[PDB]
Amino acid sequence: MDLKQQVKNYTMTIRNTRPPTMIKEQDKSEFSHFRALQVLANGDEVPYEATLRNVIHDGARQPKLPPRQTQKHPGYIRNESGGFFT
Amino acid sequence: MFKNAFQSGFLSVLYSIGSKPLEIWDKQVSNGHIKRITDADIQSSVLEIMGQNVSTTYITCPADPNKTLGIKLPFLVLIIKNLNKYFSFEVQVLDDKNVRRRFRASNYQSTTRVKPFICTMPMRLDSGWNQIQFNLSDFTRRAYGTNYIETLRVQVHANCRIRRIYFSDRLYSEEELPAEFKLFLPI
Amino acid sequence: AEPLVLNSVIGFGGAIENGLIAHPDGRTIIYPLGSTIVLRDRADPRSQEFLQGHSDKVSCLALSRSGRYLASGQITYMGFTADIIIWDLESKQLIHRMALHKVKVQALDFSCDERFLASLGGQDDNALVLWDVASGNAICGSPCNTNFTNCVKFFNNSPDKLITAGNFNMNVWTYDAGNNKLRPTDATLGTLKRVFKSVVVDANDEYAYCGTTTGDVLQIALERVLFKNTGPAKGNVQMGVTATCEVPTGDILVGGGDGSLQVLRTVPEPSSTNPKLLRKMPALAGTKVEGAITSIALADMNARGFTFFVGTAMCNIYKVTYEPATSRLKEELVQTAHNDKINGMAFPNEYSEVFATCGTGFIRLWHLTTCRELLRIAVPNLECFCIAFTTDGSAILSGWSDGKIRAFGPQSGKIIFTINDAHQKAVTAIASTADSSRILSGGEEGMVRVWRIGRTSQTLEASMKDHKGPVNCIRIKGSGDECVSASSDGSCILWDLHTFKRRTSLFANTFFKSVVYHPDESQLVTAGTDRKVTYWDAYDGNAIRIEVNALAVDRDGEALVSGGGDKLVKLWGYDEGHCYFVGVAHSGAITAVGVTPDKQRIVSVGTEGGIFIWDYQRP
Amino acid sequence: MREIVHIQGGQCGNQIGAKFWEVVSDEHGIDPTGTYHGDSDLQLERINVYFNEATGGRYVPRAILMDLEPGTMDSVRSGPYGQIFRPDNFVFGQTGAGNNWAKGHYTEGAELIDSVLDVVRKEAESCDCLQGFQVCHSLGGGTGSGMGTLLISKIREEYPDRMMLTFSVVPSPKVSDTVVEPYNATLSVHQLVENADECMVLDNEALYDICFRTLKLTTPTFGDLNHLISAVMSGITCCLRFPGQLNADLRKLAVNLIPFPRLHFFMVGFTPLTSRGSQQYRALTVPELTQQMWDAKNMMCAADPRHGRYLTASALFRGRMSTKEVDEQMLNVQNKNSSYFVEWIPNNVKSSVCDIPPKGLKMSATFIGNSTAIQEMFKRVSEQFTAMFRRKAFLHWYTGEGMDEMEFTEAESNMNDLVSEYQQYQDA
Amino acid sequence: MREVISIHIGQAGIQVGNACWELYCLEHGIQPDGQMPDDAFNTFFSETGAGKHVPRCIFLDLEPTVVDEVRTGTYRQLFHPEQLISGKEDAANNFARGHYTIGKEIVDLALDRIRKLADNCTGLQGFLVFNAVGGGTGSGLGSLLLERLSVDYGKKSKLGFTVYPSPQVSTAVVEPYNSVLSTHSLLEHTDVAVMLDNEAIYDICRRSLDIERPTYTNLNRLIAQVISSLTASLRFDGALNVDITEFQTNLVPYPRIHFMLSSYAPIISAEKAYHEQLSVAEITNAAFEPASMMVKCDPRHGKYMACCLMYRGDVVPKDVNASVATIKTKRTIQFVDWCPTGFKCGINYQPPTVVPGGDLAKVQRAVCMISNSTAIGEIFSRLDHKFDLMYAKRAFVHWYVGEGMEEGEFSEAREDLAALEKDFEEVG
Amino acid sequence: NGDVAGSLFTSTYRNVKLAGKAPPAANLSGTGSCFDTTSLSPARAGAHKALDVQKDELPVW
Ligand SMILES: CC(=O)O[C@H]1C(=O)[C@@]2(C)[C@H]([C@H](OC(=O)c3ccccc3)[C@]3(O)C[C@H](OC(=O)[C@H](O)[C@@H](NC(=O)c4ccccc4)c4ccccc4)C(C)=C1C3(C)C)[C@]1(OC(C)=O)CO[C@@H]1C[C@@H]2O
Ligand SMILES: Nc1nc2c(ncn2[C@@H]2O[C@H](COP(=O)(O)OP(=O)(O)OP(=O)(O)O)[C@@H](O)[C@H]2O)c(=O)[nH]1
Ligand SMILES: Nc1nc2c(ncn2[C@@H]2O[C@H](COP(=O)(O)OP(=O)(O)O)[C@@H](O)[C@H]2O)c(=O)[nH]1
Ligand SMILES: [Mg+2]
Repeated sequence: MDLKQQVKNYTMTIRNTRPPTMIKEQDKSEFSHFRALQVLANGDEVPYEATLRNVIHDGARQPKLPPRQTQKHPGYIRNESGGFFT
Repeated sequence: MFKNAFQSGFLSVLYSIGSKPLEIWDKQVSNGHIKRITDADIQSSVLEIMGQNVSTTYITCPADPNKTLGIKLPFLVLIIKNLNKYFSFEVQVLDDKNVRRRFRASNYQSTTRVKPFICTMPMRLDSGWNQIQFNLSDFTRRAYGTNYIETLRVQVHANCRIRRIYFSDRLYSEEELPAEFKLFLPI
Repeated sequence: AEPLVLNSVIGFGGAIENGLIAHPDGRTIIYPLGSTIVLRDRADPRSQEFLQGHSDKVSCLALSRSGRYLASGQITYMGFTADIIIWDLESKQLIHRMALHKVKVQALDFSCDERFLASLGGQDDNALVLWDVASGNAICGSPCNTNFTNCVKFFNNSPDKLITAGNFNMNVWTYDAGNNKLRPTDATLGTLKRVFKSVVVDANDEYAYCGTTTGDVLQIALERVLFKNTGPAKGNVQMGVTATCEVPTGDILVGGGDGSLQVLRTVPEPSSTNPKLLRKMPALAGTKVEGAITSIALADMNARGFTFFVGTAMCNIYKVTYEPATSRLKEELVQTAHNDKINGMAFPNEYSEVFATCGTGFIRLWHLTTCRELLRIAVPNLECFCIAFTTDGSAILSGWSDGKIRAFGPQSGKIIFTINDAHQKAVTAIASTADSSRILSGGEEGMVRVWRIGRTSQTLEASMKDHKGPVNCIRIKGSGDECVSASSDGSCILWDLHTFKRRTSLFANTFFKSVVYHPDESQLVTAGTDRKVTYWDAYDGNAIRIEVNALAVDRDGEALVSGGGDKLVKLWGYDEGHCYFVGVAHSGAITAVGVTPDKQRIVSVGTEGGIFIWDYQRP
Repeated sequence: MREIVHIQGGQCGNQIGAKFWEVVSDEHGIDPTGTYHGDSDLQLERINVYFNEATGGRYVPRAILMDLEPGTMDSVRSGPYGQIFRPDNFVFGQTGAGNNWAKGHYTEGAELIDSVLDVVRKEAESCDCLQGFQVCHSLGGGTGSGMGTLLISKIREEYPDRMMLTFSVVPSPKVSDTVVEPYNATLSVHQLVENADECMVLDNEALYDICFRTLKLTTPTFGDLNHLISAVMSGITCCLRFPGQLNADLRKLAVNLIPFPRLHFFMVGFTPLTSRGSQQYRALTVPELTQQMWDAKNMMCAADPRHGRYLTASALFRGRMSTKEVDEQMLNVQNKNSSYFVEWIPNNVKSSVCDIPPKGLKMSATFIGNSTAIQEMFKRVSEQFTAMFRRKAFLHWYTGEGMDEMEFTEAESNMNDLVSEYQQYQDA
Repeated sequence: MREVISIHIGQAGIQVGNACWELYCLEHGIQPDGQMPDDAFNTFFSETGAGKHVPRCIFLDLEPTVVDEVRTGTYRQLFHPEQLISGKEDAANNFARGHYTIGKEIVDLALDRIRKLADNCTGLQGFLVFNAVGGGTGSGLGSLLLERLSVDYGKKSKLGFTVYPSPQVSTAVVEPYNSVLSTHSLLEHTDVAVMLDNEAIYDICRRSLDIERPTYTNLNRLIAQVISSLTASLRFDGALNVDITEFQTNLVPYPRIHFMLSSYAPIISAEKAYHEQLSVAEITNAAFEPASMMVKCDPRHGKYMACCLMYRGDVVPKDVNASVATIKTKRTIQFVDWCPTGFKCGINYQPPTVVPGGDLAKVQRAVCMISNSTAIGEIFSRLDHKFDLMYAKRAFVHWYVGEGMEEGEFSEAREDLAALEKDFEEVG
Repeated sequence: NGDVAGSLFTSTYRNVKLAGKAPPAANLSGTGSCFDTTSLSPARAGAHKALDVQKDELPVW
């Protein structure tokens, strides 16, 4: 439609052509973590952060608003004729 | 890039008015400066680039090499102020045969000389603000006797004040142009 | 009987500002938990001594000089008084229990003389009160102002004046001798409106340093309280200054709400260009730690520099060794703890050395012999429920409050699959088959489903088993093929899963939380609201009937271990039914319990944000 | 897209603007340093409506701060959220306004507009698709009224197609902190009617009651009042910023509320509003939010709805809810109080809805109503004006700036013409 | 060979599309990433060079704030971004802004998207519009578009599923204006047009599925079911296969009269599905229930000019012949003299597929009843009333004349309705 | 072009108050109140200053 949206669409087309490979969007020390764990298994002396590994995902936006409960108490409201809601 | 898009009547690649005009453009400065200032004649914003050593201060249209600006509109129009300095700009073209020509226009040059890959030509700029239109399809036919397919890259060197860069697909008149695609110089 | 040795406890009170303390010239680290205080050895990360005297939750912590007794505040319910408690040291028991501050306690501190202890009311009832230590009685009291103060500090010398800062106010109060009054003097700052958060006083009462939500570190003189210098030059702290402390050399450690920990040397300097003007505070050293910094305590090593114990909002404890000789600041991560409300426990089948904890932010993995958590698979916003290991040793299943199940692996890499819309909202219980060929998901909107799972292709079948309420727990016989679904209606249902025809079993007296098979038997044990550990018959019967939430059994039915809303852990000779080897001191609603199959260890975890380890002995 | 530029005139307008920019800066989760530290992506999708990018990942507001007597501009700079403004988005003069609408609109206004217009043009062109403007007046003082209107008239003849809002604080009917206040009110109105599209009217007196009865505040300072103006000013635009099952741009709010070009003085209200005690007992449902908003107390203007009928109204919800409930609630209200609406307008409420609620809350709403009750406000002023103008009190100051008497007589008659139109459509 | 082009104009249009294109990928196993693990999907897809299936749809809108949500939703891997059109500015509930000033500049774009999409289809059955009358985009633009379509094809068939402004529940104050204008222009262009409204479906969720909190997402799932059962024969086998041509010839006896109602059955939850048998007689009776309609019209206030039935699941042709005989026996239902027949039925053997997270339950039978009844002219009489009820005051007209329109179109849109209304009376 | 009289005061205020920028350090020696005449120094402005570098800091070749 316009220059900005055409650049947007081209980038999105590239994103769709490429396989997302279910990626995790952050890569920490994989083999360093494995090596540190093997060092812990026998040598029994490894730094704590060396033992640690961290992995992140997208999760979602929308930062956990509390539930609406979608439903009252089944003593106040009745369907049309006497009858619970489901 | 700009492939599988829609170009029918106009295609604006650069506009001084916007949140970020150099979205797609790469900018390289060595002894110069780029900024956006409010012009006096056309009382609006114009993106100005200046600096010594014209051949080094410029902006390329595709963000990086190995990426082409696929655009098939014949006419190309720029809206520039004439600062009475050395100003030049270059446009690369793909012919019907897979050969990338390139034409450039300079205001410090006086003779045109066709070459296998280049065509330098003088430009007779007016005073102050003016829009310049390139056929860009008559040029390829007149130089190499071939047909125009699609532009690949655009590049504008130093000592100029840009307001509009747009492909037109035909020579529109001052009437047919919309409000944004014209020169309205106020009092 | 209470023989149960407490081998390990992992936890930390994250957002309790200034909660972390180090014993002055001592070998103990003091920090709060859900409702208790913990004194760990400074070196041996096993010797813990816990102090439990509060009812709801510790809120503030203060420790007098000379390793003398320490005070602990408390949060309470809406209209019931708080409870400041003074805990002795060299005996480690209660001394005084003072009650005011009807909403909560905001700040506490001892004077340089250990005779005075000042308190600060909550958001409501915000007043400044002084207490005597010999008699646990209030000497003086006064309401500060409408803009509620945040932190208070006794002067290092002259234990008769104290400075307090808050929203848009700073004051210095001096305790009058002729009466029970204390007179304030307000702070005069040039057209400055700063939300002071942390306040520190130098050794000689010269300059009071005060952090700010804007990010400045205002240093003011204290003879007259007027303002002197703004804060860190060459920039500004990102999330505002939160955890500020002083190094004995005269410099200041500053930690913002992003993890920026830096050292500002605060000596009144003249501005180079303009001589009659001062500079801003420069920054000697700087570093980045993970999470907002909330508490800083000192440890004089004196070899090169100083080691500061830094507690961050992410429940991580750091050891920041800084030496001003070469201006070198290196941090180490001593201990990590979960954040809050650990939801689910999981043991890999036939493995009693590593386990996994699903929490409200992401999944962590720990092991038996040491805390030393292995990894933290993060999902940003929505929380995990009912972590599970696929049988025989395989992937980790996790159903989230989104209503979607996701699978991870050992290194957990990238998401094995995402069964989305697995329920309406907030899948709650998840189980797998003994063949790892189907997965049961009981959602919160009273439904049960099962998904067939191939090797690389998933199968979304339409079981749609309708239940009467939220599914607290789901179990399946590892011997054959069956299913049990508990409920927030307690009507535990036996599903056949050969025909999916809901073998008509129903148990209705209250609503249940945890059901377990007897290993290789037709028995059942269920736990719900009312105290009920009733043994059922798989053949529609009830063998016996004897606030509980979690149950577990051994290899064979030796010791049924149980816990619930009550803060205890009850072990039972299953066949006999006696409550031998009962454990205490789990400050909160315990949520899950595990048996560590191969070995004799009971892991307990609750909403407090901590994890406990006990041994296992049955008569 | 839909970017909006924001102007603040007068001391009050510069002060509430310090909150509006502080509330929003926290909504999208940016710092007083101007850096972003939120968590979601909705903090970034439509951030450009309120900010321009900056070097180093900073965000600065698309704001303009105009006021004579730069003493006030040191205050907002010194506040905890002054470090986000570009220190060249500050136009000022050493001379005072003096509450003389004339000099604020004739002598010392004409000296600055050429500079202000230079600044607004600069960041009018910083927007890809500029949606509209919005200001913050104070119809009492000389800066707000005098400079604001002169600025507005300039914008209108430059950006006719665009839309101009106005969160003008009206004088109080009972309270008059100044003495020449009715002179500043009437003279400004003679400008707004022809040179605006939507004009919220707000009075501090109603803001004191709302803070007194509902919020149970003991000492409402001007911050709390400003804290309320900030709340609503954010509620108007959440459609432009956040996803919504029925989004409402500002131009579609206009056409749904002003059937005639002149009846563009609105009446605003916010909900939920409770103390700290009542917050524990009240439950947050669509019913609570709509009865509270439809109450005659939440109206922050000094006007009684029951003395008029709603030509049109509009409610904006934000918070995960059910659209059916809000659809029938506005129906029932339209049925019962059939005397409080008109007949030639079949359905005279619009119920927009957004998907993202406020920061710490879970459900919220905002009430906007174009009732004929506001005609009371202008009636009152038109007396205090004609009271002293009958005696030519304080008028020599106004002749001191090249003005005349025709300017007043024309101005007063403009209101009497206006309030006459509010009666025609109020058939009692 | 048998494919359709599904357009979605306006917010409600693309919202409903976000449910239809949610249902179809599940009906055919298409993963959200374009590719499943012939002719069963070609009607709604087009296999690429390898693997992916793109949905042969078009998502058009002037409000960016909702199309950009699909652009980031889970269903972005399905759509090539060249489909999803947007716009810097919207229509703001003005028919003129949608039809005259803004809509004029993007039709040429979409017309090329269609031309790039019709050429891929070998046998173009017909277009499939999702208009949402009551807005600026759906009414102003959608009408401008269909004009540009009939000049290209003419002989082709243009369908339509237009949500109509409900009588009681309405979220716009001016929508009686644009609605009339839309119909005055779409009528002579389209050839058949399904009609429905929101409240009629709100009740159905309360009566039948018994959900007290229905949102726009619930109604959208039910519009998804209507179309699937309609278009199944285009993509599935079954006795009495139905095609749009044979669907259209025997349902619109006169060129002007093409509006019609809709219905669907069974509509029950899961628990109500186990205490039933759902005989073909039950459904055809529930389908003919005036309360099960999707439009707030009274069929018993008129007759049936023609009716149509698309069953689904396990049916045999004799029972329909039996059940339809039972229906022609009852007296509540009327038929005009000049139509002895009026039932063109149809079967498919593919059952209805339920979506996880949906409100309906799994059923092996279903019926979708469409019928052109002369009773529908009453709801046209409402809009017939409210228009002159406001046009008498010339309210809001300054927007329309201010946006490239004049009074002529109103009067000219007026006469067409009175002429259309009498046509419904000439059949008796 | 534009005037120079007005711009200067507003600029100085915007620089010194609004930003944390410096005056910077305008020497006011010899000048007291507004009443006492200053004692004019014999120095001259824009004067090139001699080289202050030490003897030995000069490296040897
Ligand atoms: C435990 C809890 O829920 O506390 C609430 C709270 O109790 C109440 C009383 C809050 C609280 O508000 C006040 O106390 C208050 C005081 C003077 C004037 C106005 C409000 C609250 O401050 C307000 C605050 O609400 C917000 O943060 C809103 O999203 C609001 N925020 C701000 O205005 C704001 C901006 C910058 C810095 C701080 C706050 C908002 C509204 C519209 C658009 C954007 C943001 C929250 C949740 C609370 C407290 C803290 C007590 C109330 O305010 C709002 C707007 O939520 C007062 O009436 C509501 C009802 C809330 O229940
Ligand atoms: N059944 C159903 N109706 C909807 C939905 N969303 C909106 N509507 C109704 O559609 C009408 C307005 O649709 P819009 O698309 O927002 O209006 P528009 O055509 O875009 O015109 P502008 O608002 O000016 O851009 C209103 O009556 C809505 O109640 C939905 O999700 N489902
Ligand atoms: N909500 C709010 N209103 C204020 C505040 N200060 C002043 N007002 C009102 O604004 C009016 C004065 O306008 P002012 O801008 O100070 O004078 P001006 O410079 O000539 O325009 C008076 O009616 C004040 O009561 C404030 O801090 N908050
Ligand atoms: Mg719309």
